[PDB]
Amino acid sequence: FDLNDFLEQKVLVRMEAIINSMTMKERAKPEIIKGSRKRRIAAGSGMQVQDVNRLLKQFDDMQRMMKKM
RNA sequence: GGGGGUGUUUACCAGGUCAGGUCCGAAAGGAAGCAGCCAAGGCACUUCC
Repeated sequence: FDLNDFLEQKVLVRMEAIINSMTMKERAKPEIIKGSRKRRIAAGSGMQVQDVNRLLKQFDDMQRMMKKM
């Protein structure tokens, strides 16, 4: 369950804004994402790292559930 | 080494363009700019000098 699938699914607009800023490797293997990338991703989608962490946390909560069925 | 070609590779660290998103502005409109692509670089093969 990659960030892409998570993207399939008015604040939601900002969630996308943030995923459309990652690379295909990022969208595919989220963990590789750390400070540096975050800095690029947020600033790329006019967001703050927190928003990214926010989304990143969201996705996590999401993936987790998936890995339970 | 240089020119040409082919395959491959490359998050950000003063190339270009800029979906999405952001910023400034009452507006009209300005600004920066991620991914992408183009470009460019790296690893080679080929061909010419």
